[PDB]
Amino acid sequence: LRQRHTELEREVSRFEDQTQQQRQQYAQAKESLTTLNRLIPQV
Amino acid sequence: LRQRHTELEREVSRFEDQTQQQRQQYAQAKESLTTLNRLIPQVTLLLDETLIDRVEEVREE
Amino acid sequence: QPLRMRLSELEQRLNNQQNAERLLSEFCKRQGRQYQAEDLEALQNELEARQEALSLSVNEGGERRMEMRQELEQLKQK
Amino acid sequence: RQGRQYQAEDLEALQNELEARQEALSLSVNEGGERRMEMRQELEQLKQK
Repeated sequence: LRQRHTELEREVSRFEDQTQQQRQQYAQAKESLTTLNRLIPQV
Repeated sequence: LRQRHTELEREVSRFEDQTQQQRQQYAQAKESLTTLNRLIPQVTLLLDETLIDRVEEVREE
Repeated sequence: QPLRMRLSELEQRLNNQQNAERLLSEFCKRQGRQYQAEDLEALQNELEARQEALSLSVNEGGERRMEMRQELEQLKQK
Repeated sequence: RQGRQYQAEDLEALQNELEARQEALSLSVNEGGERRMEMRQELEQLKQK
């Protein structure tokens, strides 16, 4: 079960890393969309 | 333990119903929010309910 | 001649005003029937708050339901 | 800020792309969080075992 802990902690790390990078890039894109439709919505 | 299984099944049903309903409701809310911030994100302030009605005067001039 | 340019610019302004009015009416009919078109920013803020509520509710429901399912697994082994 | 000129003259099309990205944002983060949470509970189960 300690070996299972080790592999599980690796997998948890992978998902946390993947979500962090994904949300950072996607959030930057979302913020760009908000700036577009707030500053220049066909203005 | 079979009593526990029965009550736990009821609670599982409640969780599933609640999660489904909330996700649908907030998803429709998200769609409405995106339509607002797409079509009229402060464009109403550009409109400002002015009702200029001055093209006729400019045509007379 | 100045009035000619004024006329063209003002005609485009009327065009935009009708665009805004039409879009306002169609949304206010799609959600609500007449929904504070005069100042609707507050509703955008509340709907963003409700999206935060979405995240909270979905995460809480998922983790709790699956944790009690694991309790069910313990009961099953028992 | 994003791109360098990237067709700013009429940039409506880009917003749709960003909308696809925005939906995928919710999907990706929800699924990832749920997975890590599942293994957090499985880790608790292993700890208790």
